[PDB]
Amino acid sequence: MYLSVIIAWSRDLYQLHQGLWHDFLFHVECHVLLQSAQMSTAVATVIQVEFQLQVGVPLYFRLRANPIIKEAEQIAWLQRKLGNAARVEDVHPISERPQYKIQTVCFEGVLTINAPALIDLVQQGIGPMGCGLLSLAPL
Amino acid sequence: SNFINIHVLISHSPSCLNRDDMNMQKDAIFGGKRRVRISSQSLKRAMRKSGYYAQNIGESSLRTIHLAQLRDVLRQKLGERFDQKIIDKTLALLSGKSVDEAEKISADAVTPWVVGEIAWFCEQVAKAEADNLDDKKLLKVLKEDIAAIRVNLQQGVDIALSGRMATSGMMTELGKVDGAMSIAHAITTHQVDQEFSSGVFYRYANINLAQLQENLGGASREQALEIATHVVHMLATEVPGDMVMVNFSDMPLSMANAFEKAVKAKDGFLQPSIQAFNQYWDRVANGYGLNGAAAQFSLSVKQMPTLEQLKSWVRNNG
Amino acid sequence: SNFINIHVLISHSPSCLNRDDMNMQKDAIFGGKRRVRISSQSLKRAMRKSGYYAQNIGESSLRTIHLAQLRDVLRQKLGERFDQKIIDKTLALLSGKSVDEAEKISADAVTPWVVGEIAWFCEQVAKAEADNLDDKKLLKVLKEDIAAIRVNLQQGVDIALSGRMATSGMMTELGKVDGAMSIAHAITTHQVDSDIDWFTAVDDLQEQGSAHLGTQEFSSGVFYRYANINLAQLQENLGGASREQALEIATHVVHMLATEVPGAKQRTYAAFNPADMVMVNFSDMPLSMANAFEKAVKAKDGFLQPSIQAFNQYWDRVANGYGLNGAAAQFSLTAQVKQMPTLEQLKSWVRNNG
Repeated sequence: MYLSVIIAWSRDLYQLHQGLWHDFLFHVECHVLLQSAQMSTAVATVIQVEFQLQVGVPLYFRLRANPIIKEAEQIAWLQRKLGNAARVEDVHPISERPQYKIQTVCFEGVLTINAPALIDLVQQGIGPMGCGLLSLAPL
Repeated sequence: SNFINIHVLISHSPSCLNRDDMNMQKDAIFGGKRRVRISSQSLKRAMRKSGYYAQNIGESSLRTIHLAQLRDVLRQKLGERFDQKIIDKTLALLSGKSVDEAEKISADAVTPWVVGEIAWFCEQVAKAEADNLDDKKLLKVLKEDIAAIRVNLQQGVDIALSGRMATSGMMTELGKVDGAMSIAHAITTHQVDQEFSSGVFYRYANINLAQLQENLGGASREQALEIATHVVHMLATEVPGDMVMVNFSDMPLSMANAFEKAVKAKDGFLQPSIQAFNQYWDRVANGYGLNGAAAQFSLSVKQMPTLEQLKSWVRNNG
Repeated sequence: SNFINIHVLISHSPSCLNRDDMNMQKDAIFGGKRRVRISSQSLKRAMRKSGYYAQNIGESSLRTIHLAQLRDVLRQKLGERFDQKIIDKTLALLSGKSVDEAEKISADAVTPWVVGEIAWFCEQVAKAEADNLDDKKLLKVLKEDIAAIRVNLQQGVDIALSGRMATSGMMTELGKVDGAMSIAHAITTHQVDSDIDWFTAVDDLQEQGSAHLGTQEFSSGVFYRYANINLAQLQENLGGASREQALEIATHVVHMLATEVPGAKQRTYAAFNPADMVMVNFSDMPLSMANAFEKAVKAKDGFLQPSIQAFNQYWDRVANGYGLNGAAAQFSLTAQVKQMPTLEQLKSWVRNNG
C-alpha cells in the first residue's frame, strides 16, 4: 500500500477525486492525504507501507465518515461499522460543516485493537467525497 | 478561617464533555501542553440544574432576558397573591423597561431571577401604593435594607453563589450580587495529544463564607457551611453529559501548579496526579506556613475514610 | 545599600487576570515574542485594596476627583473634631476649588487623599484663623516644614510608596510626593498564544438556542513580577521614619508581591496561585532581572523550571560581570545567595537589613 499530495485542483470535490484518479482513498488536509493501491499530474502534484501491527495494541485514530445527528447514535454507528476489527477505546465525534448534500462527521480518538479485519477495513474505507479513510497512529 | 478550598481531583473520559462553536472538545494550554477543559459556567449549570441540587439546596434561578413571556409567567404564578397592576409595575420598576402588553420586551442582558424576591418587592410596592410613596423615595427606602432582599435570595442560591449583574432599573442599586463561590475551569493534569488511560481532571473551587452569609441576608456560618458541603459533593461527582481534598484557609489557594509540569505516566494518570498534588501541597504548606484545617479523602492533614465523612467534617468547621 | 529589589517568578494558571477595553488580555512584545501582561497599576491597586494591607500596614488612601462627595465624607468623619467651616476651608485650600453646597464640585484630576493629613491641615487652618494669618503666609510657614505632613503620610503608605501629583491648591507646594518603591509591569517568561473560550448564555425561557453567545480570551502563564523599594525616599515620605520601619514596610510589600493576585475574572477562572519563587536581591542600585527572559523561555517539563533556571543563570552572570555584591537571599520550591526554606524566614531576613 502507498501513502502520499497537493491537489488549483479544488474546484468541486468531484474534481478532487477525478484529479487524483489521473480505487484509492484520499482524505483532505485543497491539500490532501492520500492512500492508494499504487504509487504526478500538472493538475495534482505529489509531495509505501504495509504495517506489521499486533493484537490488543492501543492506537490513536481519525476518520471522516458519513453516518446516515445524535452523539450516541454516532458513536454506536462507529463501533458497529468498526465491527470486530477493534474495540473503540475512546472517541469524540466532531459534527463537521456540511459539504456539497453530505453531512460528514470526523471521529477522532483512540482505539484498542481486536488485526487483518482492521487492515481490510482500512484498505476498503468506512461508510457511504473525502470520507472513509481511517488514519491510525501509535502513542 | 473564612475561605474554604475545594480540590475535587476527579477522573473520567476526555471526550464529549464541553464543545465550542465548531463542536470540538474545549481545551487550554497549561505547562506548555494541551489539557482538555470544562468551563466553569458549564460545571455551574450542570450543578444548579442537576437533581442533587434540587434535593438538597433548592430551586434554581430563572435566567432570562425576555421580559414579556416573563411578565406572563409571574402573572400566571402570582395571580392570586397580588393584583395584575402591581405585578406589572413591579417588573417594570425592577427592570427599568416599561412593561406593557407587548409580547416582546427585552432586558439589557440575561439575568437570573427569583420568584420569591419579586413577590417581596411586590409587597413593598403594595405598601408604596397604599401609602403613596414616590418611586424615588421608595428607592431610597429600599436602599436602606438590602439584607432582606438577600434573604429573598436565600430562595435562589445559585445567584448568591455565582452573582448577578444589573445595568438598568431599580435592580442597579438593589440587585447587584457579588458571587460567593469562585470556580476554576476544569483541566487535565496531563498532556492530551504507553497504554490507554482515562483523563484525570483537576477541579478547584472555593467559598467565601462571609460573602455567602451576606448574600443570604445575614445567615449563620452553619447554613453557609452546609451549602458549601453540597458544592463539595456536586463538584466531586457530577460530570456534564476518586480524590478529594477540602482545606480551610485565610486566603484562597489553588493547587493547579502541582500539574504545571504535566503528569506523565505510561499506565494510569491518577496515582502520579495524587502524588503530584501531595508533593506540591507539602511544599506550599511548609513554605508559606499555612496551618488551616485540612481533610484529605484519597485511597492510596486529617485523612478521611469516605466522602460523606469529609462532607460532615466540613459541616463541622475543622 | 539603599535599594531593595524584589523579583517574583509567580507561576499562574488559566485565567484573565488583566484585560483592556476590548475585554482581551493585556500583552507586550518582548524578545520579539508576545507575552501576557499585567499592568503595574493593577498589581498596585490589588495590593492597596487587599486585606493583608488593611491588617499589616493600615488604611489605604482615598483616591477621588469628586470634591463634593469628599466634602460630605469629611464632614461626617471629622465633624465631631472640627467645625464645618474649618473643614470646608481646609478642603478648598488643599484643592484650589471652592467648596459650597454645590452638588457637583470637581478637582483637576484623580487625587489620592488621606483623612489624617486633612485633619492635620485643619488644625493648622484653625490656628492660622485664630492668629488672623492669611492663606499666603499660612502657605509659606507650612511650606517651611514638610516632614510633619509626611507623618500624616504614615497614615497612607500606598501614597508614600507610589507617589502623588498635584496641579491646584496648596497641594502643589505641599502634597507633591515622589514614590518610594518602583514597580514594573508583569510579563510572562515565555511566548503565549492565548486561548479563546466560546461561552454561551442559555435562556431558561427560550426554545431556540442560547439568548447570548460570545468569546473570551484567556491563558496560563509564568509571570515575572519586579519591584524595588527606594528606601531613603520611603523614610523621607513618612516624615523621617526609621530605617527599620521602612524595612518593615518593604517586607510587607515582598509578601504581597509573592501573594496578591488581581481579582479580575477570578470568580470564573480562579487562578489563586501563590508565587512558586521569590528572590529578594538586597542591593545598591535598582536592577531588574527581566533580561533573563529576553530570549523567550521554551517549555521543558512545564515553563516554571526552565524559567527559574534562566533567572538563576542570568543572575549569576550579572552578579559576576558588574561585580554585583550585596546581600542576596533567594527562596524556591550562586553561593552568595542564602537559601530560605520559608517565606517568613525570608521576610525576617529582610527586616534584619539582610
